[PDB]
Amino acid sequence: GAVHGHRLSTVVPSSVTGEVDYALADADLAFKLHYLRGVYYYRSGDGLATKVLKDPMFPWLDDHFPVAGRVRRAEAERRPYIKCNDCGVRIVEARCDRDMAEWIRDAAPGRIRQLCYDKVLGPELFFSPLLYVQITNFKCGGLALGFSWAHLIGDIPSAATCFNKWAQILSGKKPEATVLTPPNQPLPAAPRSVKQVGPMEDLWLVPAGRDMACYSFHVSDAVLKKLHQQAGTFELVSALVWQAVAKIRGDVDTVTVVRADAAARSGKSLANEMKVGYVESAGSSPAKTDVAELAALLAKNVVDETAAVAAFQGDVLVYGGANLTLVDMEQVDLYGLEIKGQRPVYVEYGMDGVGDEGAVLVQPDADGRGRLVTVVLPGDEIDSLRAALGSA
Amino acid sequence: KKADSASTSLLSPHLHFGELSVRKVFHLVRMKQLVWSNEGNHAAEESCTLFLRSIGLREYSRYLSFNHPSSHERPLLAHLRFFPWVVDESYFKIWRQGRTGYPLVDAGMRELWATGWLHDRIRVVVASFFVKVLQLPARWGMKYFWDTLLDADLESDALGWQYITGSLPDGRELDRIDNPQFEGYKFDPHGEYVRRWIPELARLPTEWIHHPWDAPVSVLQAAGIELGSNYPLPIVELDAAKGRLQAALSEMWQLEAAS
Amino acid sequence: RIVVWFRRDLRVEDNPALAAAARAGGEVVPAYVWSPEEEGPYYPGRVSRWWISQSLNHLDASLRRLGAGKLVTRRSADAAVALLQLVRDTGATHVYFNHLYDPISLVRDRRLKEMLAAEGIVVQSFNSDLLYEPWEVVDDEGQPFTMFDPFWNRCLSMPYDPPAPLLPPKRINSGDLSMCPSEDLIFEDESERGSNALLARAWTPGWQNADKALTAFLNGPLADYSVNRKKADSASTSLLSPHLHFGELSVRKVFHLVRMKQLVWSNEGNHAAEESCTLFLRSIGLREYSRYLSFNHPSSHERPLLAHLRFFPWVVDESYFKIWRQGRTGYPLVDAGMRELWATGWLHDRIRVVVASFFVKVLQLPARWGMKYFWDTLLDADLESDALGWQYITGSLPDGRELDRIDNPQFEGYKFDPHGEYVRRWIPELARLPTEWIHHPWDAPVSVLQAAGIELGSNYPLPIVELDAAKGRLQAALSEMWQLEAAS
Ligand SMILES: Cc1cc2nc3c(=O)[nH]c(=O)nc-3n(C[C@H](O)[C@H](O)[C@H](O)COP(=O)(O)OP(=O)(O)OC[C@H]3O[C@@H](n4cnc5c(N)ncnc54)[C@H](O)[C@@H]3O)c2cc1C
Ligand SMILES: Cc1cc2nc3c(=O)[nH]c(=O)nc-3n(C[C@H](O)[C@H](O)[C@H](O)COP(=O)(O)OP(=O)(O)OC[C@H]3O[C@@H](n4cnc5c(N)ncnc54)[C@H](O)[C@@H]3O)c2cc1C
Repeated sequence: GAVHGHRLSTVVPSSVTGEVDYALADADLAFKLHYLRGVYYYRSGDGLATKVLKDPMFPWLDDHFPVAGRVRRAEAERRPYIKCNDCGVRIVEARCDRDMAEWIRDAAPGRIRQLCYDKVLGPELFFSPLLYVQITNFKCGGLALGFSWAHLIGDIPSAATCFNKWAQILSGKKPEATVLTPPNQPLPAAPRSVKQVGPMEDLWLVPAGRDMACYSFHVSDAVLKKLHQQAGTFELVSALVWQAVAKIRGDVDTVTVVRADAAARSGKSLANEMKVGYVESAGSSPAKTDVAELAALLAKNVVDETAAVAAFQGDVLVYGGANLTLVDMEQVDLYGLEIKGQRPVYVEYGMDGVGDEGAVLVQPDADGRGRLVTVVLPGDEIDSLRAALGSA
Repeated sequence: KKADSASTSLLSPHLHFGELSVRKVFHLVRMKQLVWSNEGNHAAEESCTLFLRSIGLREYSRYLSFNHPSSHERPLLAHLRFFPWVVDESYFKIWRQGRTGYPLVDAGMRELWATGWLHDRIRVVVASFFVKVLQLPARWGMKYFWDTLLDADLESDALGWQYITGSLPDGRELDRIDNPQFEGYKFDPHGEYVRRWIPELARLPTEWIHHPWDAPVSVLQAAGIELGSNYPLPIVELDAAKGRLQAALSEMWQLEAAS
Repeated sequence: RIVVWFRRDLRVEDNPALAAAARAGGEVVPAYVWSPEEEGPYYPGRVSRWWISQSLNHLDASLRRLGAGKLVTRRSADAAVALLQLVRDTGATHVYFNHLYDPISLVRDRRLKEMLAAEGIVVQSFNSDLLYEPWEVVDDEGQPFTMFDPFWNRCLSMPYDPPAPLLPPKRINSGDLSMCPSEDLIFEDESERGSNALLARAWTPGWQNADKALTAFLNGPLADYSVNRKKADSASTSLLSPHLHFGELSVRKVFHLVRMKQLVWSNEGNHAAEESCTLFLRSIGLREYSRYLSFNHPSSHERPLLAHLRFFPWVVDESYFKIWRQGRTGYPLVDAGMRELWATGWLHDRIRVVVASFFVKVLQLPARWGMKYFWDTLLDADLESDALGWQYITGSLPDGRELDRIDNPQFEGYKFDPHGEYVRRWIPELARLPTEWIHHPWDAPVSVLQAAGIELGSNYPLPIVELDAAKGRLQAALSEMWQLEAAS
């Protein structure tokens, strides 16, 4: 009773772009080994047949033509760029005789990976799509859109706001224009918030070794205020799990944390300006720490390493590379994915390509009242953290 | 928009010779609209709306020729007076014989010679291609349409070219070339239109059928296709053509602001 | 208790092996083993493999709906080895199959009888493919016939009718085959799966579709078969050949159904339809004669298939073979058929005659070469029927078509495509070329070819070999063969 009958298609930009190179920043190249897996669930599959979902993608990818390109490497006197050839994004059609409501309230290990396509910048580097969209119908009349999006292309505000310009397209409203016309140009020691790993050739995914797994949890507004009654919300439920993971593994005094702050955003829609920085529990054990102070720790004891990560020459892995890394995205328009009138019942984001340190993404819920948090863990580890969190 | 089936009325040459009263078409369709509306058939009701719009385009065809006729100060396609046309009779002949290597272009170019008729959207595919890819004198492909269309209509041919060249505000965007897979997906989702007119490509899977030159050699041979001998190679490449498009349009806008 | 071994009988109606296993009382294990390495040169080709992959899936569900666990799919290079693993693995008493008639199966299958009877298995074989067994029909001295007319005349005058088609089992009992494993068979190169699946535009393999195509032909173009069977510009024939090659349809049902249509038409005064049935059964009898020939006068070494063309000096020219496969010969009736053979896996019998005659009369390439291509491109690629066709068009049979002779393409065109609509459907380039020259464009005046928008050499190819050169080279090649033949 898994999801079945995949049959895949391509969509391209409506105009042919031509000889055109998209130079990507070194902040782009800094995340070349990480991949977002966003899945949006919809009560109704009604009126959203595959041609209605596919048809708007053509005008959409004329505004976002570099995501329909593929990767090449220039020679040195080897920095990679996006060949402006319209390879297009692959669309995967699949169904599941599951009722979607059943499956979202299941706490299922690995459904994020069942409803988004499984592939990364990989062995065939020069013909690998930057984006895949999988359309999964259910027998409930439900429909989940799982997007497999390379982080090299763009950050998560960039990923999430381009997908909804697509939904703005579909429903007949006019998106506000794409911005990529200030071109990206290039620019020490291994920054501590990231982690060095060996020359990466043509498959840009670091094998984790010990099998990682997705899982996520609702934290409601009631626990949102016992949070209060004990630094904003995201770094206290960031702090919640940071120590919870620390009684799981122990060596959890360093942690880096990813920030989707709109105040540092260039305005350009295909960028990579999420801000990167270390956290260290010097005073005492995070496993021995009371949550209200590691929360206090993750607000002002923040360290700006973002400028230095992009200037790193060499392959690094930041989410789950060096420390555990918490995720700042709670303020990203994920329930703006309005299919004409329908906005989702459920949105959850996963990831892969994140090292064995694990990572936790902190992002909003349907009501804007609590939060949803996805945790990447060494799979043997979610056994206990679910108990570990169950008290909280 | 589909061309893989008989989706339009095929009343085109009849209406040009006044063999069928458009006023009768109007009255009958309008009354068909009323019955369907009363039958809860909204899609069908919506359909006559668009079909009458297609009738109105023929009205607008005479409107533009009565009100804004064109002889000398703004003749037809006056805006590209200053265009550097590729004068290449070889390329013209390859467009005529449907040997361009672009299936949807070649398919439609065969049917045009075969049955003296073409679907509207295929009328633009082989025309957009003639002026934006091969970039030959639009006056040239106009005279071919005049000789090989049964519904060869002075005003409506005028409107149709003005539309694809961008000669008037309703028209199509100029510095821009349609990706063939865009055309194919709108006008031929399963590639059955060109499989029918180019049986050479019958075994080419639908994914590549509108752009065979981007297919892996292993797929081309599995379909028994060998580009250059079995089915032609793309006479002009797209990249080399939008490039040429910029070099031809700004050269002309440079010529434009210089007079 | 009983194994039912499927081979080229992928149907459930009138299948004497399966219908006798079910009526024995015990269980029935239905299975198919894919042992192509045993077929030597006659290893199933590309598109015939694509048919079996669908036909077997289709026969699986049929079997499962009748009370089966599965169709057991075994893989091997020796059929006995895989068959007697299965008699053991699934532990049976008996092995039932319906016997074939090709030279490969005839001796492979008697090695199986003994191989299996040495490990204690009882074996029985049944008739599933012929109205009459080849040994059942002989002349007055008890000898095999050597020509088709005396042979088919005998079957039509046999003292008994072809056995009536048996019913399918009420249901079959397989027991628990949750134990028994099935080998996932591989019929398609990954590289070819995407173009193989386009064959479904024209065909749907399966016992069920064979049955619908028969009642479609019986109630449709069978009444005009007498007058239209030779034309390739309409669907004039039954389109049953791939179904019949894989045994997805009973020929004894077809015989019986057609004989009933004839009796009714005869009572309706429909004399032309009554002769239509006479002539269509004759075509069913040509399939009977293909088995009768491979059983009574098999390929030997003392005298092979095309033995009369031993000293024939063939043109060896891979370039010519490439043009022929691609339908760029410049002969429109030939090109039109070579395009359709590639696109649908099927050809009207007379277009087969045209493309194959052209192959050995104008290009004069080794008939082996074309026999192999046919094997890889035909959905109904049938050992005995292909042998009979090539033997017919090359003149190895006394029945066969004259050797020292080339057809005028207008003779072919007027018989199989009188209005040129077959050429125009498959070669749209020549749509505006009049019927008067559409089958020999090289003879048209330039004005007529310019009016048709044809430039011989750019728009549509020139004749790769001209007829008068082909005939001159044919007489020089036969005289070379006949001076050589006497030298022995
Ligand atoms: C480059 C170009 C050249 C054209 N040349 C001609 C021509 O010579 N003669 C001609 O009649 N149409 C011409 N058209 C319009 C259009 O392509 C055809 O009218 C239509 O495709 C004919 O098919 P139909 O009759 O089934 O159309 P339908 O969908 O059945 O439309 C109904 C009728 O409305 C009229 N009509 C529909 N669309 C248009 C249109 N865009 N412009 C004008 N009338 C329209 C036609 O009379 C048509 O028969 C041209 C279009 C283009 C882009
Ligand atoms: C060079 C050559 C190669 C051939 N190769 C094959 C082959 O691989 N497989 C094959 O089945 N036939 C072959 N034939 C015979 C004939 O071409 C086909 O049987 C026929 O074209 C199939 O179309 P149909 O089913 O519509 O025939 P119909 O006219 O509808 O006849 C009904 C059935 O009779 C049988 N039949 C008809 N004609 C013949 C014949 N001449 N010989 C044997 N059986 C016949 C077939 O089973 C056929 O389905 C070949 C003939 C030639 C000249």
